Amino acid sequence: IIDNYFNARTRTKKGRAVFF
Amino acid sequence: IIDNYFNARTRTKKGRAVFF
Amino acid sequence: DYEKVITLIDLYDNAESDTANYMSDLNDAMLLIKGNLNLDPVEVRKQKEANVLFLEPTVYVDAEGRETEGSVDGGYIYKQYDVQGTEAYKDRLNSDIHMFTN
Repeated sequence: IIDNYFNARTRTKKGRAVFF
Repeated sequence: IIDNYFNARTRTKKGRAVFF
Repeated sequence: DYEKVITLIDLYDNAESDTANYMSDLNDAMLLIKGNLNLDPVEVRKQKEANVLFLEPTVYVDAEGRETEGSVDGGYIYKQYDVQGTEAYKDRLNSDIHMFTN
C-alpha cells in the first residue's frame, strides 16, 4: 500500500503515427 | 472493489480499415 | 474480306477494354500503415511533405503489471498485373488478324 502509492501503476498507452 | 471501480475493465475493441 | 476475323476483333476489343478497366478501377500505389496507432486524419495530409515517418507502438500493460509492445508496420504497396501474358495474348490476336486478312 505504501509501496503501491510510491510506485503507482502504469496503464496501456496507445501508440502514435507521426509524419513530422 | 474500490480498485476495480477506479480502474474499471477494458473490453475487446474491434479494428478499423480506413482509406483516408 | 474481314467477315471471318470479326470474332478476333471482338476479342481484341474485350482484351483492351478490360485492361482499361483495370487501370481505371484500382489504385496505383498506397502507403500501408498497420498497428494500434493514433493517426491524426489531418496529419495524413502532410504525407507528401513528410521525410521521417515515426511509428510508436502501443504499450499494453497486463493486470499483473507486465508491459509489452504492439506491432507497428509501414510500407508501400502497388498495383500490378500479368503484363507478359496479356501482351502475348494481344500480340497473338493482332498477328492473327493481319495473317488471316493477308
